[PDB]
Amino acid sequence: ATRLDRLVTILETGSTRLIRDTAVNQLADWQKQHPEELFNLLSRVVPYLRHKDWETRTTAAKAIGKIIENAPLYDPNAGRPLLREWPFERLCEFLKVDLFDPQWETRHGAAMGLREVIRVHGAGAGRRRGKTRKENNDLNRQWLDDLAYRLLCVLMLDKFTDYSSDTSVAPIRETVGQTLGAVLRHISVESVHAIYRLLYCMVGMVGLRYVVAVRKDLLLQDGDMIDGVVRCVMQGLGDIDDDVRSVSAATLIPMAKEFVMMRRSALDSLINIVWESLSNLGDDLSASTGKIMDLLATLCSFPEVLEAMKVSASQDEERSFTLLVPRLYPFLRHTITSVRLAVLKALMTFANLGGETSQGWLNGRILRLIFQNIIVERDQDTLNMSLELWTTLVRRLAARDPAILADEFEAHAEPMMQLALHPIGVPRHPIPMNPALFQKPSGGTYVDGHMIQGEVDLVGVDVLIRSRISAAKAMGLIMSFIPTPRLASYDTAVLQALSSPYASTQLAAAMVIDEYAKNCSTPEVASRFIEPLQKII
Amino acid sequence: SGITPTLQNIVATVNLDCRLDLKTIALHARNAEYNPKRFAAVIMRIREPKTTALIFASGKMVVTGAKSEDDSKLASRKYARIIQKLGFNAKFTDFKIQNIVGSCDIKFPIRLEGLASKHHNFSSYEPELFPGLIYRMIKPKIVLLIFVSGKIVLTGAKVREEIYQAFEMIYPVLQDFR
DNA sequence: GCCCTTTTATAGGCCGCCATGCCGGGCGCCCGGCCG
DNA sequence: CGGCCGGGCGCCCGGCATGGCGGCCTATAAAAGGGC
Repeated sequence: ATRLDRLVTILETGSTRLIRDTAVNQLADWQKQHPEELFNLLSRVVPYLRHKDWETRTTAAKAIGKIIENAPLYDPNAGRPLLREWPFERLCEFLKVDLFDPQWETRHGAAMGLREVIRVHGAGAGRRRGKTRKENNDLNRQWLDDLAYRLLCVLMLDKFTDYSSDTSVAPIRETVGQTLGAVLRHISVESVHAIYRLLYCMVGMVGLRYVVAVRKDLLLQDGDMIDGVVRCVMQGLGDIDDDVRSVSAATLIPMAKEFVMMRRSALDSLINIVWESLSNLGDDLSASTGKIMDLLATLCSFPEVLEAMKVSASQDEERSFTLLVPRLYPFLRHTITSVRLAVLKALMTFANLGGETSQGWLNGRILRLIFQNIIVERDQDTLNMSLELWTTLVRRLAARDPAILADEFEAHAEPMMQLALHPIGVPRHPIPMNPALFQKPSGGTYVDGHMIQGEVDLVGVDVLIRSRISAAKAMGLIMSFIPTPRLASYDTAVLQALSSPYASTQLAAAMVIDEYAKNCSTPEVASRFIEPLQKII
Repeated sequence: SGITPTLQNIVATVNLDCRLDLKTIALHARNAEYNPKRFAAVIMRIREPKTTALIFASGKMVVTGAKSEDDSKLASRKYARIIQKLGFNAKFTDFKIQNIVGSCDIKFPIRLEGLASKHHNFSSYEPELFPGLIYRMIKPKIVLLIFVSGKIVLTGAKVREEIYQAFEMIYPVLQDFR
């Protein structure tokens, strides 16, 4: 057997990803050294595109792309639903003839391979030897139009979706969209007009994601072909279904930069629709709010959007940040983890804006809600993001004045000290916290019932202990920032906790003292807690 | 009293109140398998919380594999949502947990033969066929499989307190035999 | 019978394999002799 | 006393094909809902 037979099998039987990456690199270098035998490699790598394994198909597509990248460029002149010469002409035809195969794996591989081939060699497609230059250019236009037409027909007929996770995934739609994005780089603007007319601005959206984001600099400010897409996206954002909302939000986020640059006028309507859609409390099981908040964070990150938002609060404060961003607070305790993480990340992006707007909504309300998040969270990632947001908020609030931090959180400090220094029970005999200590996002008093009740049997003791140490870190930091004369209630609370009849509360008090000592400017400040600890040991 | 059982499986039934075309579910959802010769339902799956759903043509479904009541209810709601997305007018109705399984490990071996001899009216033991003593309890209606290693699994419960009561009832007996 | 989930776990039967031969035919070894 | 002696018998050869241990492999056990 030759080296190639053993080298191709690594793409399927490779023990690790680096081994398969090295296999494709070696195969590409092989084609480079022996340019006369592209078909030998292609005939052995192409059959993997219809393999059942996902990773094998992806690796085969990457191998085909890297093999083809080393061959010379070509220039011979001088409604049935989908459910579960040009040198590469026969390869592309074999991909297109099973692009409508019933099995979804074959379609996935066909789309990936067509993307990879056209990505490097789309310019020379469709031409035939012996024809004139201009007529061959017309033939290339015909070929690219045919490929775009067939791919768009595939997009409008495929309904295969995966519901394993909250965010539904359409593999064939995504691959076909990337294929359109590969195709549309080389065509002339007349074919771009034709494709924009074919994918009419109505609500496809995943198709729009790559019908724009290609030839981007020329589509910008191009009249209707850029004015209609914003209408289509805005209509999608206000639609009822969560799926179309999520897809539209994910389609606008990578294009947010040039859609912002397209007009200053469109920003008002866009941010209005985004905030209006986020204001309505979505359905409990929807992951779309995460995409909506990612879109909001990305849009607010650009300077001109900040200028537009500052301009918007002209006649009143209704559209200002201070009144609006509390609309994100209800989603802090949403059932789906992605929404909670998105809320925290968007709030961190807003906090790191500066520009004298952050002082508006930064107050004791958000601090207390984030402390409740720390206490009642079970997911590690959301807990980490919550503590990061807490640290950033406390640091920003102490940037203005330590007195502002000290008296803003003074209203809330004692109940949060009760929560942080709360005991932990045994499995069948919990020691529940008082629900009156927890605030609602839009209410004075309170999904998180198990953590509040202290049910160790239903939520593991590790989770409770981790919540306690996280609360200790947060409260130690906020003790450290605020001035010493204001710490009377804090210090007497921990001192009384150090003498409690409970075991868990003493541990929490020691943890709070340790974190306060760690975060201080110098260790000597916390010396008032010396002798109680020596009495403990 | 001592240690507490850990729940291992909860089975819930929920009625979607609408007829379903199973093959249309299978052809569209990646996470669904349908084999009408083997079984009459589509076996859907989701990865948070890890559960499986036997969704039938009559609109009923059986959701299994959950480790808690809230997880089971949330998974049933997610499956109802998934059926709604595929076009059917499924509505979450008639939820009721119908089995809970638990497992515990007391830290000493058990003399199964003496236990079977003394409690013959409430137990069965055929070591040639199955290496665990079977115990059937009348008051909480729980069935316990007792093993020489000191591990007991309880089944048939419809509430957590039932397995807790069954373990409390059985623990003195296991203490008596080593 | 048929299927889904879950923690527990080990000992009977079923399909195989596997050494059993046992008559002549030969070789090689050590174990008994003796021969000039 | 040294050296060649016969001499026995354990070892291996080979066939077909039968009976007795095998390991290994479901099946064993429990709850329950649904439909066929």
